[PDB]
Amino acid sequence: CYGRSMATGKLVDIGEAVGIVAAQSIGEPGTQLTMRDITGGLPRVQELFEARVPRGKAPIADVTGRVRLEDGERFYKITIVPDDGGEEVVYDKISKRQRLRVFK
Amino acid sequence: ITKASLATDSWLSAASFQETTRVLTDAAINCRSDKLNGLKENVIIGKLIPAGTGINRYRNIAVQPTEEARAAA
Amino acid sequence: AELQGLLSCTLPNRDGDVLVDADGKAMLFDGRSGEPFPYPVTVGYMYIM
Amino acid sequence: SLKVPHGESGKVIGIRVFSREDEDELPAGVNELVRVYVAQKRKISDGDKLAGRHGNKGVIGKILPVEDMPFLADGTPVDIILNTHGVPRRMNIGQILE
Amino acid sequence: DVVVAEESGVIEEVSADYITVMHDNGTRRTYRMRKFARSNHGTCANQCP
Amino acid sequence: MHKKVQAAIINDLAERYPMIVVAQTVDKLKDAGFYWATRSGVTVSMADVLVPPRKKEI
Amino acid sequence: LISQRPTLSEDVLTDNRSQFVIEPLEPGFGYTLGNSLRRTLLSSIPGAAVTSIRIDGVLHEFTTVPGVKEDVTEIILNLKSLVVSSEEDEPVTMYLRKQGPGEVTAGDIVPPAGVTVHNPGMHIATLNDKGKLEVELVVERGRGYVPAVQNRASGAEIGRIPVDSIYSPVLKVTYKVDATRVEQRTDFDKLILDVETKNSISPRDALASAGKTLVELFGLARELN
Amino acid sequence: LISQRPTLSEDVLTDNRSQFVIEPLEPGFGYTLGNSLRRTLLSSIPGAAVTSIRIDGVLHEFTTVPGVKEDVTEIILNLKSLVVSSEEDEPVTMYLRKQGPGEVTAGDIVPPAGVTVHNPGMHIATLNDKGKLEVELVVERGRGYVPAVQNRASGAEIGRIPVDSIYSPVLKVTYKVDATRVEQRTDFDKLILDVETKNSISPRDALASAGKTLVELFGLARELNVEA
Amino acid sequence: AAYTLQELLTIKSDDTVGRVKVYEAIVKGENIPEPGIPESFKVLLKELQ
Amino acid sequence: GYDTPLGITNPPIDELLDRVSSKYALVIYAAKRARQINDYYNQLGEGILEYVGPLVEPGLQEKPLSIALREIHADLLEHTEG
Amino acid sequence: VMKRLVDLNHAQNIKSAKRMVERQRPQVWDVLEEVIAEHPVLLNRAPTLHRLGIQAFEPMLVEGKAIQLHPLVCEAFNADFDGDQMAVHLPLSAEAQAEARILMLSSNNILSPASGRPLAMPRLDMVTGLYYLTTEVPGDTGEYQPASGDHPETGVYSSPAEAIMAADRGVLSV
RNA sequence: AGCGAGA
Ligand SMILES: [Mg+2]
Ligand SMILES: [Zn+2]
Repeated sequence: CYGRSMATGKLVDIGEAVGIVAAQSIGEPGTQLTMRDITGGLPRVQELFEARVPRGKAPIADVTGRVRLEDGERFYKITIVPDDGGEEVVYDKISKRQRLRVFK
Repeated sequence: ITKASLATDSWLSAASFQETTRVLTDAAINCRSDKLNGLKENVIIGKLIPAGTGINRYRNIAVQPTEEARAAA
Repeated sequence: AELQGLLSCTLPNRDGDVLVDADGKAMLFDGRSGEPFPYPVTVGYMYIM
Repeated sequence: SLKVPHGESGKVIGIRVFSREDEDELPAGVNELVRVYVAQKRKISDGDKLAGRHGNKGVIGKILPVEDMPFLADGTPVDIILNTHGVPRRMNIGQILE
Repeated sequence: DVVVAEESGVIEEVSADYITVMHDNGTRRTYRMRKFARSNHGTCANQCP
Repeated sequence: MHKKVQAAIINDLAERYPMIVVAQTVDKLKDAGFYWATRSGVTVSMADVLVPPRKKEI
Repeated sequence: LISQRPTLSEDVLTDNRSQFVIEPLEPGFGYTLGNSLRRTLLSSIPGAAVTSIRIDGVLHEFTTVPGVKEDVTEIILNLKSLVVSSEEDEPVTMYLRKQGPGEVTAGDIVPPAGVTVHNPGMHIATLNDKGKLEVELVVERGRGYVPAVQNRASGAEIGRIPVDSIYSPVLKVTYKVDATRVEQRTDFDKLILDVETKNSISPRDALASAGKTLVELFGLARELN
Repeated sequence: LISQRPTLSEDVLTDNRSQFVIEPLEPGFGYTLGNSLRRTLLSSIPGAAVTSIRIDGVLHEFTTVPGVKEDVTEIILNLKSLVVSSEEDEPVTMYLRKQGPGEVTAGDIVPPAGVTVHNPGMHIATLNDKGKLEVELVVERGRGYVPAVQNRASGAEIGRIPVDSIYSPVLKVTYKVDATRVEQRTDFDKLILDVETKNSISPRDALASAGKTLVELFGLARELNVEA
Repeated sequence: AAYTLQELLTIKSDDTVGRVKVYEAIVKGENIPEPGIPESFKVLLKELQ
Repeated sequence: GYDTPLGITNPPIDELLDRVSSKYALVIYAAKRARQINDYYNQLGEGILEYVGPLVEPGLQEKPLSIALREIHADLLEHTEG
Repeated sequence: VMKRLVDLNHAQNIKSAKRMVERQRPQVWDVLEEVIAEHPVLLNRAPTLHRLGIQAFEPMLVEGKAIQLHPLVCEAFNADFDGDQMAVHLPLSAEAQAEARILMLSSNNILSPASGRPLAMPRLDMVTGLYYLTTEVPGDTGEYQPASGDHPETGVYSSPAEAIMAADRGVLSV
């Protein structure tokens, strides 16, 4: 399931500590991992592995449905009528300055 | 990652990691017993890591010549 | 520009021969093999420590 | 007894014997403080660090005999040979100009 | 780190250890060199006229 | 032999051939590379740094 | 076919510099031969240099003689530029006494029989009214560069001050070739070897010694036959 | 007097291929002697090789000879790498000829007295459909590698086309030095020569000849003041 | 690489009893003994206690 | 082709890995064999004991572990994994 | 080395041997060459950002005070020669020596454990030399020309050896 | 304990 050992070039052994190898391989490109508000650098990596709610939390689609975005500066309201379901949900405080991610 | 690490079943490793005082207090209150199965622990107490050349299939290989080799003697 | 101009006039060392051309590079002989290096090489005086 | 620490050697330039017996201002308790000055003349060799004035540093890989050195058409051997690859991307062509 | 004449004059007698200079008005002054004194970082503090 | 092509060659060599051969080949490659870099005639001089003639107009 | 071995004709430009023309040589061979000679002249020419000195009123090289204007270290540096030639393997000693004001130059040494100083005007030091510089030097035969031996190497006591020594007189060797490289392939190489020595031995002698050294090794190569 | 005596050994790899190893040598004489041996082995040992050739029916067209499979260039190549030894300095001539289909080999050429071929069983050319081939070789002896000499005469020999001449027997000499006994001996150098030569002469004898010519060559330098 | 790690952290660094033993084994040419418990773990035990 | 290795890289490891399942197995295998032969040499002075070896003509000055590796190369040993 | 020079009888006993070594007596260099042979050593360069920060080499004696590193492993250490200081460790136990000789040997670790791209690949100088060697420059000396009617192509050569021998002459460019 | 420095 792990797959091929990248270093040895063949299948892994039955005692390899793939965990340490993994972690060190993630960390090695530090520093040379530079940057150019939602983070995008080493802080962003840290956030991803820290499960921290990102600063630029863009809303995501929850249930398939026609959208009824309303206009609120820093507080865009976003209604979505569920295709099958229950009740459309409006998002009281969403940042206007963002730009809606393209869809189909 | 931090929480996952600090939720391990090994107080000697969590203590080695971070925020020593709290982890020891918790483990003490729980009378927690560490089974010494990870790598950091085996390093700390100085016995062989259970990885690579240390696991129980290679660590105790039996090596001997062949009966033909004994005949060569 | 002044460096180029000065480097053009580099009055000869002891006999009539200018070891460094206008570009600032000279032809260097290989000490080991002996054959001259195929291309001229930047040579000069550096103040190192 | 005071012995030369490991990895040291050279000439004994000066020895100073500041003693309480000589009524020197020794700190309370010592009766005789002696300082020996050892000097060594260090010559250049592999591992020593040289550098110009434009951040072009480096340790000495080797010290070749003068014979197997690139020598100009007139027969003057060069003294040093820096690497070209370090100049452009370190962006310090001042040395070249120098 | 370098000895500078305090007042004008003619060098009367100079040696490796000291320089005695005769000033323009009778008086003479002697600067004593510092020979191979150890510096704070183990380097040499030699002075020579 | 761009560095990319060298990398591809060494990758294929390691995939196919045993590691010891890879080491020997890499070492021979280093030797030849140093020798021919010495002969390559790559040096930096002000004259070799050519400014673009159209700079002022731009 | 060449069917014609080379020959070496000398011409002399000055007392200590000369040129040697070797011709005819096989095509693309002069560079190799000239480089071989040059490297010989630059490594293995048996020389002779001061190997250890001693000043009467000095115990080590990091001090100063009263009256003398130069440190002992400056004096060793000045001596190290001396050029001498000896005739015997055994270490020889030669003295240098000067008192009172004056310039102590290389012409003031009293070389014993055999050894001689070739540059009397070299400035060793200068003195004043109170200075008294008495130094005995040791000259020894050898080759190449050798670091100064230590006081613990031999029985010399304290006063001995070993000095680095450079046993070689070759000042500068260069060569140039002008190959014909005709279209009819009657090619040959003429090698012009310019040799400059420091007046210790004429370039003729240096070239002869280099030829001897080489023919030894190549005669070994022939003896494989 | 030299404190250490150089010693020349040799490891033998094939019938004509060998690793010569001379140790120890005063530092640095590995290069001093090695570059010389390489160049001399390559460009001093006398030999013989085909200098020019002509083919019947080949006058102005150098693309393909009729009646043969191999075109002009390939036969030029094969003649070029035809090992031969000669004794008479002047350019001798040889005549190869074969009629009918088959496989023409070097062993088929008839040599005059004084010139010998050291590889009769070498494939030169192919004939088919009752074809006939005749080839005339102008061959002398020389040294080194002489590029193709353009014919000085214009019409004297129209058929005789020049070919590059590989006079030297030794094929490939490559040298490297190493740095034995850094401490006890103060880093003496040892030379490893690798010599590959054709079957004309064994590598050892080739070196013996090279060493002899270097002896005589530096005898010029030694001659000036022998008592040095 | 596990055995070399244990060797390093136990008998090269800390183990006060094994250390003289490995020195003895090296001097006399015997097999390197088995590593013991590093002496820092016990100071930790005493401090926690 | 792998022209003959010279020092610590002789015998070639990739050849050795055929005799075993994993590199770690080779490490332990060679280390235990080397320990065995080193003890054999140490105890040769006293009366003979169960330890045996070497099975390959050793170099005059050659360390036990390289002897063991030379043995391993020629399939002169057997082992059982835990 | 003490053990070996007591075995070789250069010293009578251990303490005499220790005295022998503490003054670096001339006889104790040859024995040193004997002992170091076939004894792997690890070379670490702090920081060890990844697994290839520590590799085992076979040590060899060099004159002066400076660990002579192999250039091709420079990238693996990210160690570049302007005053980096590389620590050396010496395995002792049979297991440790096997581990160093087998798992850690520099020649056994070519491909990165991260992305598998070769890490002993030539670079900087070597890559430039090879680029110069293997590149093609039209219009160079000794080029191929298929012209006929007056002479053959005069671009072909019997064997590579012939090509090198021509390049030695000022005829064929590389 | 405090300073300064190399990578
Ligand atoms: Mg650095
Ligand atoms: Zn699975």
